[PDB]
Amino acid sequence: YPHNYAELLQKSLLFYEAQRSGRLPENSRLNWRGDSGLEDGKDVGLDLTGGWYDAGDHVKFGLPMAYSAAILSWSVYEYRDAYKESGQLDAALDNIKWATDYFLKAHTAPYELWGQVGNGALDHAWWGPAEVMPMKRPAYKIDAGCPGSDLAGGTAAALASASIIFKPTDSSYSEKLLAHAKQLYDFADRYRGKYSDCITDAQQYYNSWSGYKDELTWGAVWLYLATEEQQYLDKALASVSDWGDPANWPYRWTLSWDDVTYGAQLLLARLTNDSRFVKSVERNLDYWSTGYSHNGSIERITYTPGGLAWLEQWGSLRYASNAAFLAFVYSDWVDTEKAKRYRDFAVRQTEYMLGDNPQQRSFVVGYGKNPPKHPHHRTAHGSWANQMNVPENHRHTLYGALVGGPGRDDSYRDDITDYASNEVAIDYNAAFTGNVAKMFQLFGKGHVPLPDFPEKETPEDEYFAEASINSSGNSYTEIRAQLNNRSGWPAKKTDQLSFRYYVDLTEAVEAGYSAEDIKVTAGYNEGASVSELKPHDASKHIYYTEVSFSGVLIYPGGQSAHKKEVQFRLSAPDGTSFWNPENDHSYQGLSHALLKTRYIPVYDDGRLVFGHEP
Ligand SMILES: OC[C@H]1O[C@@H](O[C@H]2[C@H](O)[C@@H](O)[C@H](O[C@H]3[C@H](O)[C@@H](O)[C@H](O)O[C@@H]3CO)O[C@@H]2CO)[C@H](O)[C@@H](O)[C@@H]1O
Ligand SMILES: [Ca+2]
Ligand SMILES: [Ca+2]
Ligand SMILES: [Cl-]
Ligand code: NA
Repeated sequence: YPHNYAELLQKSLLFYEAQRSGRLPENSRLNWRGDSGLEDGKDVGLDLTGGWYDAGDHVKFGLPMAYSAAILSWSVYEYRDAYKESGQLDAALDNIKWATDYFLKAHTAPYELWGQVGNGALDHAWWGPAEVMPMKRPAYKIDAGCPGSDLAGGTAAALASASIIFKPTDSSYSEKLLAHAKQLYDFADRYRGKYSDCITDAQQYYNSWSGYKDELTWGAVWLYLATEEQQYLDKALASVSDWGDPANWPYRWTLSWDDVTYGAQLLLARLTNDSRFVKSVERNLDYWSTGYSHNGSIERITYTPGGLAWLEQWGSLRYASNAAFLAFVYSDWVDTEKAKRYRDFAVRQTEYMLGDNPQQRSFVVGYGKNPPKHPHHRTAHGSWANQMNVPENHRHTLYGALVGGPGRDDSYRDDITDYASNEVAIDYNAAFTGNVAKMFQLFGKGHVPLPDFPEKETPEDEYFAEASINSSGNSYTEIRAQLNNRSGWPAKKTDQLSFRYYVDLTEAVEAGYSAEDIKVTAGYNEGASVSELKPHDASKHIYYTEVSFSGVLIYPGGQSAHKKEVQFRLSAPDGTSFWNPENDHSYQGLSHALLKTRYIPVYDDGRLVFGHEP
């Protein structure tokens, strides 16, 4: 595949745009995304709309969201020129601002931080697009009486790092970001505890495995980078004495949404040259790359036979990407032999997930050779039926998403249900996006992004009636109809859907009868009103019945949710024999089997959205 790292960077940022919750801007690039989560915060009296969905679900998990914004801002801080020359800087700022705007909303009071919207069990029990979520979406906070030093520190780091990269183009927004970062850090430092002991739902999805000591250091050093005030460097260095004996600092994991030790110590190593941080950074990157020498033995992470540095079963590519990013940053800082080894490690790991692997395929949706087609992602899939296997192929392309990827033997399945292979998440793409920026800097000379991209997707049929003839006679026709909302471009809730069923009364008028003599009556009925005949074209004796499910919510969210049924009969007076359905517009092609028909037009709030009128 002929790699284009400007296009890749453009796509990775487009994944974050696909993750947006809230009210979307008019110039949104993704026509298959619409407004969603508009009631977020209403249970607690607050506007908590916006931010990112975490993954293929619709929970806004504060700890990985803060981490993702912080790492995204970190790469803009390190590689601004790469973002600039690839044409992606405006997009990178716009996409980070979506998350930091949400943190500002969530940070309502100096010592209060909304850290989740959405309940994991309620959210994940339902498989459908964001715009038509039917369930309650409770909001959860930390505060001084139930704190969260990890969540609060990690969010302070996101605001502090973002404040740096926003200062050149929007200094008043930068000042606001920095003022909230200082308050959140004081919150984190003064009111100590793991946020998942207070937003207990988070224990089941984003548990604070490592505790908060790492976020305390991470927040303080980002505040130092963002202010150059010595007090923050001292606080960072003081917080490191709670890491204990430097000889026992962990080195067998990597930078991750839960453990930012690896980011903090790398930033402190550059600021201090203190051998405690240098050695700990090098133990970690040695372990990930050529092996960590005890002089006795060499200790090294598992590698797949295809060359992927393999931490564990879930989000394997995310881990190798996270490590590659630390390796790139270290390798631009210092001039040691290890810088070259780590730089080569980082490139090879990045080349693996871009296609240089045994599956001979890209692991970035919508990029490269044979990319994953079935990422585990509700809105991109576009189910109308609350089923992961309906439809059998995704309705939309989740461009830029890095999937979980292969197992330890390089095995991989492009399957919507295979969470290990095909999970996607904002933390998966965060360091990865920076790695792409660096690939552009190193190898992307002359790479330009895609113009006018993405093209708007052409919708399939979204609103339509399937209909069949119950019975027909020389004085009546009786119809079975199911009015469908299978929308996806974007999915939309509709509680004012209607259809019209048209007839030609020419044979009636010739027999001495008129529209007055035809009675329209409902039989089995899931909530529609059926009108008497109304004229469509009086000169030609064309009439219709308007069948309206006014106030009935219909939406692409399950087998019953997406359709409503009504059976209705049009009857001439008993004993007459003129009635003739064969010249009736909406009778055309109907059979005794329920089938979509283009001749029963469908209206939403009075607006024609499907089908043909006479
Ligand atoms: O406690 C010290 C030990 O730490 C180990 O690293 C842990 C990280 O600190 C922790 O953040 C990570 O949490 C993972 C979690 O295990 C996983 O289930 C979830 O999906 O992602 C989290 C974030 O990546 O767990 C690791 C491993 O336990 C060191 O590896 C170890 O050497 C050290 O003793
Ligand atoms: Ca932590
Ligand atoms: Ca007729
Ligand atoms: Cl349903
Ligand atoms: Na497919």
